[PDB]
Amino acid sequence: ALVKEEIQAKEYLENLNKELAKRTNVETEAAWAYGSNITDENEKKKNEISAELAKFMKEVASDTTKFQWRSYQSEDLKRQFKALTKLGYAALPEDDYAELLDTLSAMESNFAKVKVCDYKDSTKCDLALDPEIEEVISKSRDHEELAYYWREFYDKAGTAVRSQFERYVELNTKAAKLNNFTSGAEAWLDEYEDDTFEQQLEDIFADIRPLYQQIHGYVRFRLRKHYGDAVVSETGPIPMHLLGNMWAQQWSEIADIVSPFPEKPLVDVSAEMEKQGYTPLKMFQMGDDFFTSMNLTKLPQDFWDKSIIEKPTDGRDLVCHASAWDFYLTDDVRIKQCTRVTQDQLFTVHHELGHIQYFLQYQHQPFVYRTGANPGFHEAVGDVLSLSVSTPKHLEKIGLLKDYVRDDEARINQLFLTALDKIVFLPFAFTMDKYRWSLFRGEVDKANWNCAFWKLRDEYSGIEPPVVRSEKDFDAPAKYHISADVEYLRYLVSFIIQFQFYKSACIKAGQYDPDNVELPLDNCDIYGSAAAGAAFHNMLSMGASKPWPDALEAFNGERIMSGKAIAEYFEPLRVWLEAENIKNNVHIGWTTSNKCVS
Ligand SMILES: *[C@@H]1O[C@H](CO)[C@@H](O[C@@H]2O[C@H](CO)[C@@H](O[C@@H]3O[C@H](CO[C@H]4O[C@H](CO)[C@@H](O)[C@H](O)[C@@H]4O)[C@@H](O)[C@H](O[C@H]4O[C@H](CO[C@@H]5O[C@H](CO)[C@@H](O)[C@H](O)[C@@H]5O)[C@@H](O)[C@H](O)[C@@H]4O)[C@@H]3O)[C@H](O)[C@H]2NC(C)=O)[C@H](O)[C@H]1NC(C)=O
Ligand SMILES: NCCCC[C@H](N[C@@H](CCc1ccccc1)C(=O)O)C(=O)N[C@H](Cc1c[nH]c2ccccc12)C(=O)O
Ligand SMILES: *[C@@H]1O[C@H](CO)[C@@H](O)[C@H](O)[C@H]1NC(C)=O
Ligand SMILES: *[C@@H]1O[C@H](CO)[C@@H](O)[C@H](O)[C@H]1NC(C)=O
Ligand SMILES: [Zn+2]
Repeated sequence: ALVKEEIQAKEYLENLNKELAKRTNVETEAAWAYGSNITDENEKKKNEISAELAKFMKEVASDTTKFQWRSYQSEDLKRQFKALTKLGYAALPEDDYAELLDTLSAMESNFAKVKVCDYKDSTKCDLALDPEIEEVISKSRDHEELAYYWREFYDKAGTAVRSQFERYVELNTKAAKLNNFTSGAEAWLDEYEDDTFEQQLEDIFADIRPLYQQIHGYVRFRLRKHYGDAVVSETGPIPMHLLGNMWAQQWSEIADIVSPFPEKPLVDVSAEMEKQGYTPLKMFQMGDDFFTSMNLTKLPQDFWDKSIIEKPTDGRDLVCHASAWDFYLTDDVRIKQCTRVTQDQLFTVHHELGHIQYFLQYQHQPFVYRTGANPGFHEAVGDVLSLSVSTPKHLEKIGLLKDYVRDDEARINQLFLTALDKIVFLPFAFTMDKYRWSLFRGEVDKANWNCAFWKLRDEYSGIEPPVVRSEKDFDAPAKYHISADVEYLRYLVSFIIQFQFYKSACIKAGQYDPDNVELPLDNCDIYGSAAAGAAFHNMLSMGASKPWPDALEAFNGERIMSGKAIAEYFEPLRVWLEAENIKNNVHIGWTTSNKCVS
């Protein structure tokens, strides 16, 4: 009978979940050791343990066919069994899996080991992305210096890894088809449990796109006044090396030269952080404080004992790209961040601690449910708090922002500053996966792979390389997530839903009322709010036990991903900017880039 089997299945799942958590702990430890300390020995260990876990997953997927799980009464049991059937890369033959693992570590270690020569000292060749190159890209206003570092980095992080990336695409595709997905695109999209997810995002993006075009146009206009028309054209895509970020994904680093009102305050607390003696430890302690103030979970002792919150001073290679780690026991959670004392980094700390909080909130769940409601949910958590810490309201409380008058002009400055991160990012994030999906789906011939990347960056973001590129270059893997095989759509989802979360948290905190001029959404601080924290607890504790619309519903009663909230936040900016662009006869839109030779 199926009655007796469903009882046995429940016992089978309880044991297997515990076994999976314990086996994944071992894998995670090896992966942590490698990311903290890149050596051939640690690479070998990381990959061999992963191969062992993959072999066990195969046996598990095989064992699920012994249970008539699709016939069960319990939605919960069926959801767990379905999670176990999804093998991903572990579906590959033993040898193919080992090759993929070797290919993935080759790309990630290449990225992490990139060193360039000083622009002004051809003998000093130990400059790493974090912190040396990123410091220049964010600070220098010498367009030739910027172009030098752009070219050096993309050549070493991107082009060097073309052949490995090609084999990765091949094996990612083979794995997807062994799971009976059309391609790795569909394998990734499966995480959102919604067959209309792509269309939904297209629809949301199309609504926000006009505002992006206005921001793009205004930024280009302001850059022309700074660099001259020899460097920046009125009608062409913006040369990307001028945007304060290696990938032009966020433009907040050039706010000082593109801010709407330069005679009025622009929030940049990095200087005051240094003046007050801020350390990486203090930054993480302050993040911890924010979470506990909302009646959420305090960081466990293991976190403080085991985390790496400063770049090691020895000679060693490591992955500095900030990350948060769940070890699948109790309270063993960690961050590895090469923390610097800057405003941007203070947000990064809060982002990473958002992941940590999610880990702690769902650690009581069965193993298969110990992940986000969807990948976008995991990315949104910390950003919701960062939206609060970024407000003049909060920064004044912690004494990082002094003598600030919040008039109409200062408000536009702050809204614009926020948009340089939040709106600008949306087409960037969409293109990262639009590009990879098109390769996964076999829609682009190998001979056209590089210009296919730059074509998307042009079409969606209106940016282009500083120098002419061709199919002799391969620039995509110059972005961490592309070398590290990390799905990117999670961030596009996050940047939309984080405003749904923020708006609701602010309403719950009594910090936002659309009919009260004293409580605007863009100055909401949810610090100390138990009510906002309660909504987070309700949602985060669920993990992946229910489809994501149920997790959203637990937060604010809503079930639909919507661009209403983000548009509501930036509405005052939209009104001002549209008028300002008309006032200054600002050209909107761009001609097709000439910077990738087919
Ligand atoms: C991705 O899609 C793939 C299809 O494109 C799919 O591959 C198929 O998986 C099937 C397993 O679900 C498998 O079906 C079996 O076929 C056996 C004979 O296959 C031969 O001929 C094929 C030609 O079509 C060849 O391709 C093969 O190489 C073989 O030479 C059958 O022997 C087998 O049967 C047994 O199992 C069924 C179980 O079904 C249930 O059983 C319960 C009992 O507990 C019943 O209550 C229930 O009603 C139901 O019947 C028994 O019924 C039966 O008595 C036998 O014991 C089975 O039909 C198929 O071969 C395989 N390939 C192809 C090409 O079809 C992958 O599994 C998919 N991958 C993922 C990850 O989902
Ligand atoms: N200087 C900013 C660093 C932000 C670190 C983060 N890192 C990722 C790590 C992803 C990962 C996956 C698998 C194995 C190891 C690591 C994260 O924690 O989400 C990330 O990739 N972040 C951003 C995208 C981003 C979303 N929200 C943010 C809030 C602030 C800043 C950036 C972001 C990026 O594209 O760089
Ligand atoms: C880094 O790893 C090597 C071996 O791969 C090990 O001998 C060494 O102790 C590690 N270094 C540090 C600083 O932990
Ligand atoms: C703190 O959270 C607990 C449960 O996590 C809850 O019972 C308690 O009411 C919360 N405190 C406040 C002040 O709401
Ligand atoms: Zn993240």
